Amino acid sequence: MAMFYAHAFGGYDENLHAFPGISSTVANDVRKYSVVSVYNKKYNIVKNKYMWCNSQVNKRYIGALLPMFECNEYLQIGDPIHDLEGNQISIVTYRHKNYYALSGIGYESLDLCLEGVGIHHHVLETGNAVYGKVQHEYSTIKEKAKEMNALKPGPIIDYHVWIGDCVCQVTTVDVHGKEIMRMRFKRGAVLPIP
Amino acid sequence: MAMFYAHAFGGYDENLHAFPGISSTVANDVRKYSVVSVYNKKYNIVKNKYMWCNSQVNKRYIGALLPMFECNEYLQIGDPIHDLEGNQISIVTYRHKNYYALSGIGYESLDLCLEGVGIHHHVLETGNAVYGKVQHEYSTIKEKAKEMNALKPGPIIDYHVWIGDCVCQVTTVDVHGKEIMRMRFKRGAVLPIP
Repeated sequence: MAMFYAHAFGGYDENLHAFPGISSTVANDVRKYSVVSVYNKKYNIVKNKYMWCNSQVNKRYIGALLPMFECNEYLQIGDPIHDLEGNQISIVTYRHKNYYALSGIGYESLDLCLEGVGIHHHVLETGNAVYGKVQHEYSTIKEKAKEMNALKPGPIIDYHVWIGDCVCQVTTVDVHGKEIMRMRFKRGAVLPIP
Repeated sequence: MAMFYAHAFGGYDENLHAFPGISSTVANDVRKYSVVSVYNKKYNIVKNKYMWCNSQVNKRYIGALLPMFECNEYLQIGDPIHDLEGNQISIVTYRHKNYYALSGIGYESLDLCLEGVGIHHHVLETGNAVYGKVQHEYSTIKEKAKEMNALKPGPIIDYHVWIGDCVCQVTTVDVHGKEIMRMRFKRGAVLPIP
């Protein structure tokens, strides 16, 4: 049937479909599921809140907002995840306390050649603003942006992913921390906790 | 009360809130509206399909997925848009045949400094694939991605915005046309028609 290999265990295969944490012989759209099963135990998919997950294999970044299900049991990487019809649709990859990512074709995504740049992930505090590589209170960020607005932009060297409860954002910065590009995804999410 | 200035008429003010085509003294979240009015006529907001609009002022790119209402009348840039309670919420900015953008805080947004780079917008044909700066059939694109895979990535010089009716994507390319980075949004949209 369908194969699912875990990047954490060396399973990355550039000729297979790639999603955060998985290389697979199939490309399942996991947005539709509301209930999944792990070892014949059912779990509900969380509504309107997701998990930003990424694997970094070779020099390639594979990041996306994924659905997540709530499970009080401890699950381990590679545990098969099934639909209610007995088909394996994914494998356990990432966790945030009792939330477990369902990896596959999900919501907003970021694919990037990591050659010559870095990438960093942050939990965005509710009410905080972002400029470049930092978050802070709105008025403080307004000043930091003003101190930086004069500079000439150098080349992108770093990506910064900001994961908040209402919005997610991606910024790029030069050597000084000046913001080159900002992108916002209008979805709320959490980051995995290793 | 709230002021709205059209970028097309020289109205950009960097100290005001910036949205596609608009500088304003207020920052209205326009996602919540299902109906609007212009000159005592009511119009419905289209569900689950949006307009990717942008203004480019100074060297600043201001792009976003905006809600959009269906109106068979010809409306002009700057025409006030109200809610159904008499408050002005926006002004007319961009049009795609009988669709009119509602500019403000919308869905996915891209802010970019255009220093040393270009940005181009494309209608993504349903069923087509993308590599870097081009779209074509999945088979032709998969060949292209394979020819290009050997190249070492260089710094980004151009951004490409792909607006499809189920998905929107932003890609970036270096001087050899190699795709450096891609972001995907799980929303369908159209582009304005000048």
